[PDB]
Amino acid sequence: DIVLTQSPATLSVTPGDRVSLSCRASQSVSNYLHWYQQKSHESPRLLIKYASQSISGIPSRFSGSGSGTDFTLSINSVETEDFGMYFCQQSNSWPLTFGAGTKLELRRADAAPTVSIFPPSSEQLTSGGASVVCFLNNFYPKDINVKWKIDGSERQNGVLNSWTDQDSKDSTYSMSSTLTLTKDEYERHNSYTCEATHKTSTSPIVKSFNRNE
Amino acid sequence: QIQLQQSGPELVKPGASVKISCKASGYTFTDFYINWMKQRPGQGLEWIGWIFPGSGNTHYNEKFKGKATLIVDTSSSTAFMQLNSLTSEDSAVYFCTRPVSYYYDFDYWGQGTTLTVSSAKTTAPSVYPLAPVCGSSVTLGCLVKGYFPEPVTLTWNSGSLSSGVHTFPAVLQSDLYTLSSSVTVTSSTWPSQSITCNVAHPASSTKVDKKIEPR
Amino acid sequence: YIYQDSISLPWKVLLVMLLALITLATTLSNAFVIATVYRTRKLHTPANYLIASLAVTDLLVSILVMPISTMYTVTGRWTLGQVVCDFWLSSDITCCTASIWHLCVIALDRYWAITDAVEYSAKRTPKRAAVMIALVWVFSISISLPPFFWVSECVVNTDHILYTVYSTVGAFYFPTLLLIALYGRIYVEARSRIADLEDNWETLNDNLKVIEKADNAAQVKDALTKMRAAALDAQKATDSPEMKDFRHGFDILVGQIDDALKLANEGKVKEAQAAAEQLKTTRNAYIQKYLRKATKTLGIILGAFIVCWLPFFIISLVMPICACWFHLAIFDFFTWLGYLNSLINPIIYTMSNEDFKQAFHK
Ligand SMILES: CN1C[C@H](C(=O)N[C@]2(C)O[C@@]3(O)[C@@H]4CCCN4C(=O)[C@H](Cc4ccccc4)N3C2=O)C=C2c3cccc4[nH]cc(c34)C[C@H]21
Repeated sequence: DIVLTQSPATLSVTPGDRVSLSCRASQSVSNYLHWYQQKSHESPRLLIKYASQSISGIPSRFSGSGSGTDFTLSINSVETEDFGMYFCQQSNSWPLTFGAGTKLELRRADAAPTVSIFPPSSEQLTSGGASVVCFLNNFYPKDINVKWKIDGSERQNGVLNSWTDQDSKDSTYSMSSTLTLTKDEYERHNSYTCEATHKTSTSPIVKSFNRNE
Repeated sequence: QIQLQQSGPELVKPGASVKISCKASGYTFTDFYINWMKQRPGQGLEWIGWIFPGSGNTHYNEKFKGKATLIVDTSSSTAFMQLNSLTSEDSAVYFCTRPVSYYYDFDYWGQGTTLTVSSAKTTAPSVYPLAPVCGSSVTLGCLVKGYFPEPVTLTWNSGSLSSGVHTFPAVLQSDLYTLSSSVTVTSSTWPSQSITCNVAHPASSTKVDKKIEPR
Repeated sequence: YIYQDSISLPWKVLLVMLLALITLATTLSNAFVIATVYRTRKLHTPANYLIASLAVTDLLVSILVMPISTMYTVTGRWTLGQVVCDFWLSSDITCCTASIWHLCVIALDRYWAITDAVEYSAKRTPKRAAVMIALVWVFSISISLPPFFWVSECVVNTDHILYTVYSTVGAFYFPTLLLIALYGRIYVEARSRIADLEDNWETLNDNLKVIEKADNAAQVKDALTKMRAAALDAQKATDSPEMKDFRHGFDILVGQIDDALKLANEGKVKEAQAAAEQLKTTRNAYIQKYLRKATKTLGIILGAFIVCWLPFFIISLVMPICACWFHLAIFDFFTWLGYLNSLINPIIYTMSNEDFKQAFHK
């Protein structure tokens, strides 16, 4: 099988910037190489077919070059709508094979996250369950560290983190963190702490509440 | 309007088999090769194989030889792939696609079909509203806890409010899914006008409206 | 007087070695070759029964002839007496006639296989191949009977001359006029076939280009019906499991030509041209598996058979005619060069045949 090595794995660009995505075939695939965008799970959008042919409707800022083993997709000036996964596939010989992706992420001014805390609903508590939910919203850059504390000291178990892909428009990221306890362990304690750790600030961003209210 | 309309998502027990659909429209279905592709969350795509509808001839990737069988029902202009003896390594996304030709301006993909291979029993979600702890903006939210399989569809005020909404990916924890969604609106709009998260889990035929109201 | 008498005991202990170490390497090379076949059921073939049957004779020579060739070759005399050396000669003469003629029966299989692939695969059996080993072990004995009818000096009847020349014609010149006539035939078929197959891929590639740049159905048709003719030929070039996988790859290649053709016949040229685009993908993949060793390696058996046995059999005919500047060291040296054949045969079949090389390395 023909191995398409894409480089690099992940790439950060400022809008304006010129970008060359590389795709290297383990053996020659002649001109039988195509490029795809994939924002998420959604089905891939074919950008460039047969290496240099550009697709009707794809913007002019996208273009392809190459033959044999070295291929380059090229965005002469990257726009904000241009984040996602760039994928080269070959159709030289069976079996059809893809690359593992270059993940293209855009820069924008930094932004510390807007942090919101939420105790358990009356509803969740009337099924003997307790979930503390913390949203950290619209921050850049994407790397961020959440940590939970119940009455002073750190809690690992019961924590569930999720993250959005980079946003279309403002190019920012968002996270949810949820600490789940037993209604007992919930009201056996008082202070609930959602400590967050971002480039925007050396000491952490701390949100809190107490059950007594 | 050329289009490939794949079948819906499928919970399936390991050991079992599945049939996936690709109904094709707006071009003579029998005149063109079709390919079937697999993609798992963090990864490249792999090709399973092609069929030629007009004849039903097929080639497959050695990798997928005993697994996939591609067939075709010309009369309803649709294509099927039957995966068999399923395992955890089979939960993924399945795309059928007309391939890319030198001779045609575009290619064409299905929307994907999402296979889930588990023994876990389908379970309808509890839906808890998240209100503020008692500030120019205010951020409300909506916890959706203890369901399976994916997906849930979440909207705010039967779809009206989409701007300033963050809906987060689902996350497994011992065969149950947590999903969550935040919605940020001016201090003037809430509590003036009612905010309500709407949550559909079609596997349990479950629709649930919860109007966020203050603690 | 015997020439060996004036070779001191320093060289005599170095000349017990080489002939002890040549003798041993014949036994444990030809036994590694029989036990390789004895110990594999894919190798239980009608043409791998012969290699063992060969190694079987070359194993007899290594224990019957070679260790008791040396007590005579080293000293220059014969201690063991009358009743012994009558059946010492008989073994040497026949067992080395068997060794030679087995190289014919091997080359009869290759010849009839590569020349009548279809029809002789039915006659090709264990039983038909047991007849061959047998009738070459019987005919081998029928050579050493003639001298049997007629002290310290073991040699064979060189009084009757008609025997001398019959012995060297029935066990050598026939078997090398035969070897040269079979290898002739084989090399010419084996070389035509790659040409025939090169013409097949040349057609399948030339015609693809025709379709790529074709303005109408008519010429796409003639071009697809030519690739098909050509694919369906390649498919017959080179039982059930291994080959199945090779032919299946053609049954795709053909089905793609079939599906194209249909669209070409339906009038759908652009559709056919797309349908044909898949074909390059398929060609491109069975380009590795196109890009002849069974026939190369019998050129080393012919070579290492010529070089081994020609001298002894030449020098065996001008001796009773013509010491014409002749030393019994050169008649002894080319006798070990023909025994050396019983060594070289197994060691060519490990570098040559790919089933003895999967064996040895373990
Ligand atoms: C390898 N094997 C060797 C064996 C042999 O020569 N053994 C003796 C004992 O060794 C001698 O070479 C000695 C050593 C130096 C001078 N010597 C002689 O004076 C006579 C030569 C001679 C040859 C033929 C007829 C008369 C005299 N030798 C012998 O007979 C006979 C063979 C043979 C004879 C006839 C047909 C054959 N087909 C295959 C074979 C063969 C295999 C082949």
